[PDB]
Amino acid sequence: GSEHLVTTATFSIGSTGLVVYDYQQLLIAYKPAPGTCCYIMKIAPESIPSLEALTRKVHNFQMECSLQAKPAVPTSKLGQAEGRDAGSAPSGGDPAFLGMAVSTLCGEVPLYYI
Amino acid sequence: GSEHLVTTATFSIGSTGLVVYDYQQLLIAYKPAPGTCCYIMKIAPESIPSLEALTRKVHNFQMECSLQAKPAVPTSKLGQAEGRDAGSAPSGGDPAFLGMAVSTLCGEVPLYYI
Amino acid sequence: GSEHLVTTATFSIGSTGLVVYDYQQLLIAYKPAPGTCCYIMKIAPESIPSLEALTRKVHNFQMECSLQAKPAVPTSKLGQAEGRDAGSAPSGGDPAFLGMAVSTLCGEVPLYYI
Repeated sequence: GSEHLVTTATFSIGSTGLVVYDYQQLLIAYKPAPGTCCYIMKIAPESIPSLEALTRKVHNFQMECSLQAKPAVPTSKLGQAEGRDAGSAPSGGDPAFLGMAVSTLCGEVPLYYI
Repeated sequence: GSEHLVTTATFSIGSTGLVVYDYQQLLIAYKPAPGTCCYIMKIAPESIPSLEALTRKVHNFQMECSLQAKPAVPTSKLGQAEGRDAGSAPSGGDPAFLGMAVSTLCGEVPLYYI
Repeated sequence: GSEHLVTTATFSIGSTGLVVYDYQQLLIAYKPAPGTCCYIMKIAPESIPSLEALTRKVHNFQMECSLQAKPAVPTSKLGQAEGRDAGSAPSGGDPAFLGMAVSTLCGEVPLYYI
């Protein structure tokens, strides 16, 4: 499926990976290899964190198809109910289906907030 | 000359070349070196073939300023009338002058369907 | 601060740097390293100088956080009043605050006409 939301600009980070910034819905696309795990985050219109800031947090590398303890799902000695689909995604309302662009780069993959 | 059609997003393929996807007119820009032969194709809104799919067909490399036997012009033991300008381009109606963006990347070069 | 102007396409030059062409206000984003000096120029709608042209003049490298004798400020044996903020920027009207996108890539850095 698809929708009518492809108004965003594509950018690159440093000299390795690349991420696109949504100048409207406030979304970003970040992923290691092509056709792999993806991640979406929110941005501020008062100060859009261009690649300059992105590369800063990206350098720390707290995902790599692993997802550090950033979200509510640390993935290490946790109760039954976890995050991702029960913590960082309140039903379909989750910011996972609010942009076609991100669906292209990420490849309609299950991305989680970072 | 130019027109009023620059609504598209630019993307990259793998870690070598890059191609832009037109989220409207359904067009794509693909080329080897800067200022060289170009190629335009159509895309589906139901499932836009992001770089993921592009790199797949691009990996096969069936052009390289040569154009394989993909189109109606195999370029090898064929009748008089050929393609390109007499097979893969029905007059000006050809999808060669329906986007300014592609005209920039391709460099207003005679691109043929792949 | 920010505004409502993010309608532009991002492109890359050669195989090192990258620049975004503003298909409207006629502006381009050029800079060496991420989060460093930036440069903005005007383009023509009749013949948008794609990366092909950019790389041409860019190859000469007449800036590098130095700015050659291109503008009115050669930076070498010149009168009191110089350019940049007194030659290549007529008050706030200067083409430095006419695009949010450029402000992102450049990082709200002081750019000078090249």
